[PDB]
Amino acid sequence: GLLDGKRILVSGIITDSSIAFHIARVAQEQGAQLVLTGFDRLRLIQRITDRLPAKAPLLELDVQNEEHLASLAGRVTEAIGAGNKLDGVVHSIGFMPQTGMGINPFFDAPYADVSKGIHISAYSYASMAKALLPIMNPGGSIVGMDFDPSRAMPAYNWMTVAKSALESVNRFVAREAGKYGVRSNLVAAGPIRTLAMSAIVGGALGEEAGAQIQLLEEGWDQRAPIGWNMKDATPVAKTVCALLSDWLPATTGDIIYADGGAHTQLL
Amino acid sequence: GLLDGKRILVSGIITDSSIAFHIARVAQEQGAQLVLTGFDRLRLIQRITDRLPAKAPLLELDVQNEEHLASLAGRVTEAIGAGNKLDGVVHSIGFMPQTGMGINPFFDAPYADVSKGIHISAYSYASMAKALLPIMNPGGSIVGMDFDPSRAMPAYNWMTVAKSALESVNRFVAREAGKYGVRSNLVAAGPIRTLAMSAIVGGALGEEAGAQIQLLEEGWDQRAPIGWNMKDATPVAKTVCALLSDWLPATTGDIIYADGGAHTQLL
Amino acid sequence: GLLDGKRILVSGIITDSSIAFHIARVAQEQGAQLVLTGFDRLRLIQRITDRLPAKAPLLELDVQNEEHLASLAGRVTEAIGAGNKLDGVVHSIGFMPQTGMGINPFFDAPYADVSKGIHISAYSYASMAKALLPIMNPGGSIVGMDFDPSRAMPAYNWMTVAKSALESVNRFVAREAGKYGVRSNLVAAGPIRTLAMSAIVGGALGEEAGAQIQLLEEGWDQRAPIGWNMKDATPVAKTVCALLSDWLPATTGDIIYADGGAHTQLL
Amino acid sequence: GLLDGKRILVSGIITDSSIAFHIARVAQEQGAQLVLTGFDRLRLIQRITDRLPAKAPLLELDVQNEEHLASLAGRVTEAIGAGNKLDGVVHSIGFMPQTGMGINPFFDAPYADVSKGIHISAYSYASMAKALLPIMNPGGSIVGMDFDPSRAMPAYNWMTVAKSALESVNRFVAREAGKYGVRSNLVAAGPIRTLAMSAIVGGALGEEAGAQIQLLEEGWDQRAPIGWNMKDATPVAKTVCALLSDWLPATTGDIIYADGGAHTQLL
Ligand SMILES: NC(=O)c1ccc[n+]([C@@H]2O[C@H](COP(=O)([O-])OP(=O)(O)OC[C@H]3O[C@@H](n4cnc5c(N)ncnc54)[C@H](O)[C@@H]3O)[C@@H](O)[C@H]2O)c1
Ligand SMILES: NC(=O)c1ccc[n+]([C@@H]2O[C@H](COP(=O)([O-])OP(=O)(O)OC[C@H]3O[C@@H](n4cnc5c(N)ncnc54)[C@H](O)[C@@H]3O)[C@@H](O)[C@H]2O)c1
Ligand SMILES: NC(=O)c1ccc[n+]([C@@H]2O[C@H](COP(=O)([O-])OP(=O)(O)OC[C@H]3O[C@@H](n4cnc5c(N)ncnc54)[C@H](O)[C@@H]3O)[C@@H](O)[C@H]2O)c1
Ligand SMILES: NC(=O)c1ccc[n+]([C@@H]2O[C@H](COP(=O)([O-])OP(=O)(O)OC[C@H]3O[C@@H](n4cnc5c(N)ncnc54)[C@H](O)[C@@H]3O)[C@@H](O)[C@H]2O)c1
Ligand SMILES: OCc1ccc(Cn2cccn2)cc1
Ligand SMILES: OCc1ccc(Cn2cccn2)cc1
Ligand SMILES: OCc1ccc(Cn2cccn2)cc1
Ligand SMILES: OCc1ccc(Cn2cccn2)cc1
Repeated sequence: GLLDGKRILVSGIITDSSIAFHIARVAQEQGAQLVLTGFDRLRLIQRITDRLPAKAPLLELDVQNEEHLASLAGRVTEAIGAGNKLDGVVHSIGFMPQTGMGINPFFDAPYADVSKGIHISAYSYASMAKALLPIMNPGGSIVGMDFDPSRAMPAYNWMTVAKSALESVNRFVAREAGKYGVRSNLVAAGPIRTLAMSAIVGGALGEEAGAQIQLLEEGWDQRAPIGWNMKDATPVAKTVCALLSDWLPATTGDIIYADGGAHTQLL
Repeated sequence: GLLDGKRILVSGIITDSSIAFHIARVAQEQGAQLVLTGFDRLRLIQRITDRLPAKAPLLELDVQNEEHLASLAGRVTEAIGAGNKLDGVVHSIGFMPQTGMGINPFFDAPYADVSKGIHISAYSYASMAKALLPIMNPGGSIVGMDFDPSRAMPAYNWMTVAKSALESVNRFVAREAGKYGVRSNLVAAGPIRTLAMSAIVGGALGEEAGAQIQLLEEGWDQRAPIGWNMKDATPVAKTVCALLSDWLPATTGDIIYADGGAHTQLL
Repeated sequence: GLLDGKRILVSGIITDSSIAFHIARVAQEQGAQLVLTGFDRLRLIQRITDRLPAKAPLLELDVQNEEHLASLAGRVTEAIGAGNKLDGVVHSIGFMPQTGMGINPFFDAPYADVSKGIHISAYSYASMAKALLPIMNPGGSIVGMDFDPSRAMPAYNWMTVAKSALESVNRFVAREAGKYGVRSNLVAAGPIRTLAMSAIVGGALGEEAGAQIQLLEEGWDQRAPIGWNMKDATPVAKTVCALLSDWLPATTGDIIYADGGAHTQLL
Repeated sequence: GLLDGKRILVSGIITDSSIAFHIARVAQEQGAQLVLTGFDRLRLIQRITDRLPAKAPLLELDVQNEEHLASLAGRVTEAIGAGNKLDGVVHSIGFMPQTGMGINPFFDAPYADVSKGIHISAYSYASMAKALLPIMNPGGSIVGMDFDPSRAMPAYNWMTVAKSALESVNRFVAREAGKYGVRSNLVAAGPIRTLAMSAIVGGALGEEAGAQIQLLEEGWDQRAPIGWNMKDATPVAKTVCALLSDWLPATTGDIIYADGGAHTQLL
């Protein structure tokens, strides 16, 4: 397999439609040994991850909790065994309060809400790298999930701003990770119909926002020279595994686009 | 003059080396009528602005203070006279706690500090546009100050991340400003020897950081096809005035580089 | 006026809908003294330019003709008077054979045709700078016309490739121009309904291509936060004059977008 | 292996230091069955390729020769067997006459020389895709070699312009390739000490140019968070194989940077 013998931490599983569930599944099909991290609903996450090809230890991780971050490396070492280190880390964590996305005017998002969204979606990429680089092997790889924020778009609003901050954070994380012989990169995915995105398209954050995201999804598939299937996270999961492998060894502080090539076409 | 008859708000003056002092001076030499905003040290700011070519009303504005923002439009209207609106707005506000810049490791900046820096340096660009767009004329212009964060660099650290967030915020502010017939853009300046930057180069944030910024300044002038004079904010001030004028009427959500062309050259 | 006392060469006038006709008109309204260059149909160009606010000498210039380029500086000096130099140069020249644009498959453009298009549209920006920099004043400005080629698009095909080459050429021209104290930049315009573009939208290069360009024009205005009027070259002409002025003195090897801000928005 | 069962065409081998020699070696170590194409010195290329892990048929291909291109698909089919198609294509072809690189002034490169360089280095990426897409399998991959031309640099001169044209061509090739279920991408490599580059650094194109390229190589390794070894093409070859594999299935019209992450850092 592509990831034979590799020990990889995967964060971000919440439902069977989480991009991280598909990253974890593909990594296990490719021979990786996983450690999973989950936020808040651990009973649910364990029941979800019981469907993965192989059993994997699940550790609690709230990226806003300094105690969870400070104990993380020790908890991972206990799970993978003393003397063993991680070869890979997957950050698949994103959050923005409802005031920062959808029909709520861009100017009406309170800073406490924007700040919480940037903490979870951008700053935590650095918090995770800080916690785990001391237990990572040379040749290792840290991968985060991105949504191309180079241009503004309707409805995504402050989540796009958080992704711009994440892209910048990734370039700095690469400088630090390089000292350990570790790569840091993001995968910029096309839109995926997770449970939350299906709810948003269905109008959970207002009708106009849902209508705008549905048009954006259609336009994405139209622009993509190879098409874009929003119901299929497998091409995104494969791309993350490519970055976790030894096959992109000179790429760091960078962004790989798993978007059907849509960002390279105007119409 | 380039800005004859225009009513322009200019924030960010703290010393006679502030980029905003030079923006204000050039705008007044070009016939603009100014309203100034100042943070915390109003007695100092008034004494500084007494050196400007023309007298201008000074209003207090702490961008973290919601009361200051909510009363801002009314305070500006009182200063410029009922029935008059602003033609231009200059955001020349930037801050990052010492833990987020210099020799302090990138991973050691606490989130409360990063969050305060992003609030002042990025979110406030939207807070200012929210407060002032209701009192801006069609054909108007909002300009913010940027430092090219497309690539990571030593010492600037979390200030670079805040600039990446600002660039993203500017693209969204342009969408909102467009409804008022108003443009929103940033000027990405080359490094300027303000009092704070001179202190930083002098080692105020650690020796290695000072050494790295001095090398970055030298490299900037070397790469710039027309050179770069860090002791001269006038070319930056002129660029801001170009954006405040009627001469870039189809440019919005964008970035104009006043950096001697250094970002267009590798060596 | 914005360009009072400036001596500016303007190439590219062919009809009253040429972007260069509007650049020339605005520059003259702003006090510039012009020298015009025209290709092949000089009687037509003289009759067109008789409509400009002021009379201006017209010189023949085929950018593929080495003799025209070698004699150009001497012919301009004769027109503006010995001892006088140019302050500005406008390159508003673009060409691509019909095999390289429209419904003709991208793979069916013969290299002789692509090469002629790149010679006229990209290489000539350097040929013009070579010919005219020896007769340009310090503080001078060279401006070329661009159409954002960062992403592929239907119908524009090899003209987009020629614009990518032009953007690269502009960065090198800036290095050379800098030695003379001269700036080099491009204005990336939104789509303009010139006589040729109206014919193309009308199906002159095939129906599907015309349909695609009409959809691209509509999408441009929709994405533009301040809108985009394809029938109005005046905002583009104003932007060129901004770059020819003393108000963007630290910008070189760069691209200014006069496109209503459309390139900064995805939808 | 990563490329087990895949039939891949590899162009561009001239010496044992050619990036394509290392692409071919890695692809064979990874189970690919190769067809090689060589220009002009076929006896030399055969002797070089005798050192590859496995024997591979060698076909003549001058990309400026229309007869070679028109017969290419038939010659490849004859080599791989009737009923078999290619899964991958590697374009590792680049050329620029000496007048277009080095100390020769940028303005002194005759257009016939620039045109030949753009034909071989950029247009041929489309010529190759045209010839080979009719004999490529769905899920297939076309990869070309790039050198980041986003910013101008000393000495590389018109070769950089040819790479800007190549990047644009790649975006259009992706549109065409997509109709066949085929991806098109470029690998932007850091500087590699091929025989020609060693000669150039040694002063073959002038002393100043050699000095500038040596400084650029040093700066590249300094900026790279994981370092950059110019004497090692293996990380570049691995990246090309990653794109030829099934592990980046949603990436097209794009650029993957195998440069040690140097393009993501300013200093
Ligand atoms: N769905 C899309 O269209 C799309 C597109 C591009 C990128 N992404 C990104 O992919 C990543 C994964 O999101 P997803 O779409 O699979 O959605 P998801 O809801 O399945 O996953 C997001 C995860 O973030 C976790 N999380 C939230 N707050 C946390 C905290 N305080 N500590 C730790 N974990 C926390 C959640 O528990 C959840 O597991 C995110 O970064 C998202 O922005 C999504
Ligand atoms: N100096 C450089 O090299 C450089 C380069 C590019 C961009 N910039 C940007 O230019 C802008 C102006 O900075 P400068 O370099 O002139 O420095 P400065 O210290 O003179 O100005 C920064 C201003 O921010 C103000 N400020 C801080 N916190 C505030 C708050 N809570 N509310 C309101 N105002 C607040 C300060 O009072 C000060 O007037 C900033 O955005 C900065 O990031 C500076
Ligand atoms: N029209 C648009 O939508 C649009 C958008 C962006 C940029 N542009 C660019 O603006 C510039 C001006 O074009 P336009 O749209 O006004 O069209 P146009 O037809 O009015 O002007 C193009 C000019 O190129 C000249 N030209 C062609 N071959 C020449 C040669 N061998 N030597 C000298 N001059 C030669 C023509 O004589 C003509 O004056 C071009 O670079 C074009 O690509 C156009
Ligand atoms: N060496 C570097 O530093 C570097 C960096 C980035 C990208 N590249 C690119 O990598 C690719 C391979 O070049 P390289 O550095 O290995 O050098 P190289 O000299 O080993 O290979 C270039 C190849 O181009 C071939 N070629 C030239 N004219 C041709 C024609 N008319 N028809 C067919 N083939 C022709 C040559 O025969 C040779 O095999 C080129 O695209 C080059 O620009 C090189
Ligand atoms: O908390 C709100 C929220 C989180 C994540 C997503 C997924 N996503 C889409 C684009 C970027 N991320 C969507 C909403
Ligand atoms: O609060 C710390 C601080 C604020 C502003 C500056 C100026 N600057 C340089 C680059 C970007 N901004 C520098 C330090
Ligand atoms: O010779 C064919 C031709 C020349 C110029 C144009 C204008 N243009 C549109 C986009 C870029 N340039 C269009 C066709
Ligand atoms: O024909 C001259 C020539 C060809 C290829 C190279 C390799 N290269 C370096 C950067 C881009 N390509 C260098 C010179």
